[PDB]
Amino acid sequence: PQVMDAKWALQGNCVFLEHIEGEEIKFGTINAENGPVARIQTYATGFEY
Amino acid sequence: PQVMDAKWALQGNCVFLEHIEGEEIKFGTINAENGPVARIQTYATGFEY
Repeated sequence: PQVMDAKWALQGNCVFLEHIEGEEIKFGTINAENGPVARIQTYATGFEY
Repeated sequence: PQVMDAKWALQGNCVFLEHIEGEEIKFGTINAENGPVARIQTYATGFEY
């Protein structure tokens, strides 16, 4: 194509926090990562004689 | 266990002093040495989707 769309990916997050006793476990989160975008030009010249 | 007990040991203390004749020999001593303590914790994390 004239312009190339961006790749996408999904990732998780979590941290192992200390749990003494009876502490409610904290919950993690997810996040999304996306790529860059590229496109192509047209170049052209000629002759006349 | 959650906590680990210390290692123990006995050793004898002694010293050689000069003995001019007729002097009474001096007696020694024992002592007890104990090691360190360690413990183990709990870490945790989770998700809720």
